[PDB]
Amino acid sequence: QQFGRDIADTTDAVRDPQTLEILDITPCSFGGVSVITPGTNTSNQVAVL
Amino acid sequence: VQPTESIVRFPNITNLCPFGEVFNATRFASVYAWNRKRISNCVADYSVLYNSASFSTFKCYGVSPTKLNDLCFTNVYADSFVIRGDEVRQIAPGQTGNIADYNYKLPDDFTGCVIAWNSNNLDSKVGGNYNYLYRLFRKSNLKPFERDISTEIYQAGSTPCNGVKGFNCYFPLQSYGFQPTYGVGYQPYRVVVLSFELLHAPATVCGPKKSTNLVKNKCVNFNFNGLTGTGVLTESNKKFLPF
Amino acid sequence: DIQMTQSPSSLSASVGDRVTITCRASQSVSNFLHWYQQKPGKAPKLLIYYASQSISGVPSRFSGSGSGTDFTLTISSLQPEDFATYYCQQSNTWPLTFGQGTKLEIK
Amino acid sequence: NQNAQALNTLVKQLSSNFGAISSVLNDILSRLDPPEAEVQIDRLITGR
Amino acid sequence: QVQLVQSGSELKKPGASVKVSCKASGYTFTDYGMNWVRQAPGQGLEWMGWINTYSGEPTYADDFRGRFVFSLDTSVSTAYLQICSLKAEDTAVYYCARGGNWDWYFDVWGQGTLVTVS
Amino acid sequence: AYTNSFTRGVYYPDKVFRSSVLHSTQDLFLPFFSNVTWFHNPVLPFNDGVYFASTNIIRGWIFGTTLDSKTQSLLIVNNATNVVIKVCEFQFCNDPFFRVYSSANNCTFEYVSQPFLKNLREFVFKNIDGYFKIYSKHTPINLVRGLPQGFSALEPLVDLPIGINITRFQTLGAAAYYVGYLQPRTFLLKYNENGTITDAVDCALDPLSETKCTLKSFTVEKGIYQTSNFR
Ligand SMILES: *[C@@H]1O[C@H](CO)[C@@H](O[C@@H]2O[C@H](CO)[C@@H](O[C@@H]3O[C@H](CO)[C@@H](O)[C@H](O)[C@@H]3O)[C@H](O)[C@H]2NC(C)=O)[C@H](O)[C@H]1NC(C)=O
Ligand SMILES: *[C@@H]1O[C@H](CO)[C@@H](O)[C@H](O)[C@H]1NC(C)=O
Ligand SMILES: *[C@@H]1O[C@H](CO)[C@@H](O)[C@H](O)[C@H]1NC(C)=O
Repeated sequence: QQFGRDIADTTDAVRDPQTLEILDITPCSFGGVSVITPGTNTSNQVAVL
Repeated sequence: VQPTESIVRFPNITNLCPFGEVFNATRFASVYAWNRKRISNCVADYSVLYNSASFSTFKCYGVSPTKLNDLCFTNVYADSFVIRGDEVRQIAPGQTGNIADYNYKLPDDFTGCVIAWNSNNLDSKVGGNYNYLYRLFRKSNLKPFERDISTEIYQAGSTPCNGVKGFNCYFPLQSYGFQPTYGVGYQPYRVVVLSFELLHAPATVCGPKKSTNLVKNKCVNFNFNGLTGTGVLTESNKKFLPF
Repeated sequence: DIQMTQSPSSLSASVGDRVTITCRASQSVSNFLHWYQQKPGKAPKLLIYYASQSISGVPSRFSGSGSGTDFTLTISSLQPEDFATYYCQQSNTWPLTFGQGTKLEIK
Repeated sequence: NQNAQALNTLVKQLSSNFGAISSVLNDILSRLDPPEAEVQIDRLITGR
Repeated sequence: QVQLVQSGSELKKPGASVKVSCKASGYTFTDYGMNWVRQAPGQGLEWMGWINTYSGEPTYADDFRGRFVFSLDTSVSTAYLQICSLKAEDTAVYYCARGGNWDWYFDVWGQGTLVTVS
Repeated sequence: AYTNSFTRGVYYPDKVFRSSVLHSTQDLFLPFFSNVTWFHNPVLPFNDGVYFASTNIIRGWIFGTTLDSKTQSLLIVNNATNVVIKVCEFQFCNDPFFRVYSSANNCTFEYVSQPFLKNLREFVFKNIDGYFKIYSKHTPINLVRGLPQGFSALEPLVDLPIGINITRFQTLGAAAYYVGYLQPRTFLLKYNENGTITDAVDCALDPLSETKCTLKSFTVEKGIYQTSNFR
């Protein structure tokens, strides 16, 4: 093997050139942002989720 | 309700554009120092432009030539230069190369004509016309509509010459050397493109369509300087500021 | 197509004075003028090329100057034996259009 | 609110390009020939 | 010595066809073009056209586009103008000029054929 | 010296009329509550656009790249109640204070416009695709220690299609002026019923303004909303 392959054409693990040491590919941290608000009539203080 | 009346509302600034100044000119400059002329505030006749058979590599991209007279455009940026006889494929959006990348780049969303003739009597001397010029060596890929008029010496390999020409140091501006004994791939092409823009500015420069006096609240098919639509013209109280 | 007029048509001059004559073009000819004479029974002779520079081998009793569409030349020392009709020649746009001519006359 | 908002979305999708050179039909009709303009119309046809 | 020798005074009917000459010697004939001009006697210089000296294509000015033909013969330095089907308004003197492809300042030099038409 | 702009630096995006709607656009704008530079005058960078404010001491403006007659450079002088705009190859002085308008040579454009003008004159200069746009209003003020609170959207007056590389500018016991910078951020604009822009928000400034810009209104209710994604 030269690379490992995950579900639906995404690459999961790759061994490196010049070293042959095994590496894991995990995607970087993502996620949606969300806002808790009491409404602009009451206050502009915002909690961010 | 079908429109029972078609009305034309082009502006009446009836002075003509200087396309004779642009096209019939003695000195078209080089591709490194291509000339820009602003064409505005006039009526422009493109029927004599399309109906002239001296052009051979016309290729107007985005706008068809027959239907070009009846719209009205914001601005004409008349660029003009002289290139080799096989580099008009470089004068096109998308294509990259020497003339396309390092001399003159078109935008990817270019809307305009690539008007050019083949001139072998005018721009070829037996011996070579040596001030028509082009740039090969340059350390920067040009974004579209840029001016590389600088004559800085190019350094390629390791050691900067910085003012002299020598080993691994080539001058960027090299002559064509146009001779009449050359073939059609080496003959001079005098390329004069007309870059337009549809929606960025007030629509000013266009064709000799005769204007029709406006009519009221019956449903009509209007033509207000390039925008065509069907509707009802009614007096309004919307405070339009002068821009 | 460049409708060139030049003024005045027939002007008088005296011996050893300084006279100023103009040639005007309708369109932009911004730095291209050539200046000629016409003696009767003689081919024309060039003086000023590209509206500033003078040709080598002419008597330098004059100079030429100007920019835009307003072009002129000035005789700094006039002599009676010239009496030549001054002709201006554009070289920017085809066709090569000339002027009518300012005829110099002695009293 | 949902019905008027879906109607406003259906109106606002008329100004979308979907890969066209312009989103209004009359301008891309009026400066192009029909045998080159048919696919230019047809992208807006399938998007709308 | 650089000079342009021009043919003698023509005098013919309104409807004949003659051929005046412009023979040059002294300079390189291939390098420079071969401009031409007319003189109405109550008017000034009026250009007609340039001729490339390697092929000889007859391009004209925008006014005199019709019956007027320039015919250059290479390697003998003759630069013949042929006027055909003359009119009564062509009572002009036709000087010859050396006007190049690049420079376009004349130093015009011709003796002048005195073409009188009646 | 540094100070803060409150709600200034807004103008008209697309030279178009809108009424009683809320329009969201993406254009070079001055961000709200950013650090703007206060001067009470060296040469300053133009970069992507400048917001200018001023409060007959205040005179015209120069624009350019090197100011050494190698590149075309704008010069605006309001003299004898007749503004003259030139783009010629001037040489700037070391301390400019007719020497500034000396050696008008190699001119390509010249323009004459109508004249204008305890008062504030806020100007926006922007250069997009070679088009130099000038935005202008006159507004009375009653604050000298800082920039007054309020809203005033700037209307364009004369648009210049010059097309030069622009880098620098300068302004010709004195008065004081403010300099703001423009960034490519998205704005939401409130066009009122009579055609004026009464209020606007900057969408990337606050999560509350992210909710106002995503929800496309200036009033949100209590609850939970999703605006964008953190990566
Ligand atoms: C640039 O120059 C060309 C070359 O002259 C101009 O094209 C037109 O060319 C034709 C013949 O080649 C000429 O038309 C003339 O029209 C009059 C009146 O109809 C007629 O009596 C003549 O016999 C001749 O046919 C003329 O040179 C010119 N037409 C014009 C100027 O109206 C062209 O128009 C010039 N301008 C541009 C923008 O291309
Ligand atoms: C804001 O809230 C107060 C009390 O919660 C209420 O009286 C007021 O009407 C609200 N404002 C609007 C515009 O509804
Ligand atoms: C309505 O238009 C008038 C124009 O006379 C203007 O003075 C007024 O400020 C406008 N109203 C608002 C709320 O902007």
